[PDB]
Amino acid sequence: TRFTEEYQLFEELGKGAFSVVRRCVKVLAGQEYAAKIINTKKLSARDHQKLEREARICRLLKHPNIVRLHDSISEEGHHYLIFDLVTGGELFEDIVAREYYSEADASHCIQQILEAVLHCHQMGVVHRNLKPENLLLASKLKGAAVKLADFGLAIEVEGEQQAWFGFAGTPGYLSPEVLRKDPYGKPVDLWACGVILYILLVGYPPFWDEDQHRLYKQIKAGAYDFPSPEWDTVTPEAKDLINKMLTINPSKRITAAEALKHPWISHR
Amino acid sequence: SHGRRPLIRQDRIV
Repeated sequence: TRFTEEYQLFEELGKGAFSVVRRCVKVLAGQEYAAKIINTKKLSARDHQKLEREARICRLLKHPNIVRLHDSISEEGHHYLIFDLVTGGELFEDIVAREYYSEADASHCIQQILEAVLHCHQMGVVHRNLKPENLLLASKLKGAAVKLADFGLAIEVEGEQQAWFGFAGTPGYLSPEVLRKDPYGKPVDLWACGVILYILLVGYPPFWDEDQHRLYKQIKAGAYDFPSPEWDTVTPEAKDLINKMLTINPSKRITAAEALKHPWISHR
Repeated sequence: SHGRRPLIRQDRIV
């Protein structure tokens, strides 16, 4: 089949429970990509349909700040998802290396993430799993694009119609509405953007407990603050944008298109 | 820890 004929495989870039990502070259085109490789015989039909779902949602999306899926090739024993190669690693890794970002750098970062998220929302896709582990730097060069990845938990929504679709996401990034079994939709991604923006500016999250019982109570209550001294020199407008994203009521919470016009993003 | 938390990787989904 077409992958073995058209591509050469090189070094491992990343690994999951059920996948390996290797650099590949589309030999006749002289173009590099990242191949996410799944051993199909080791997976259930349920795991297969989750993969088909991910590929289907990725193909809806064409944006400079979203990892593009170029091809999907099912060979005997292995399935290949051919994505953009990105070489700058996870935003999570960048934040640990730098400790935290300047307001200028954090504004530039969250602007690109909001552009990606708005594009998803306009295409009726809710990601549900926004986190720095899931945002990739296109390269290691300064100013390299941040790109949304891992649509394995994403859902398709019908206009603005909401429901409790189910319990999905990453504990520290979960929205109050998801934890309360309230109807949800696009706003869950803006809550995660808030958690991300908080982390960018000081290098730790607004909600953390070893004890998940306490973590979920803390998220549902909107129980975060801005401790001294690190937050004392942070502009009020940066705090205001975080507060508008970490609004417990998902109706009142800032939208992606609204956040893109907030003066902390717009005035640059 | 006085408001400062660790940044800990969260790979595991619910």
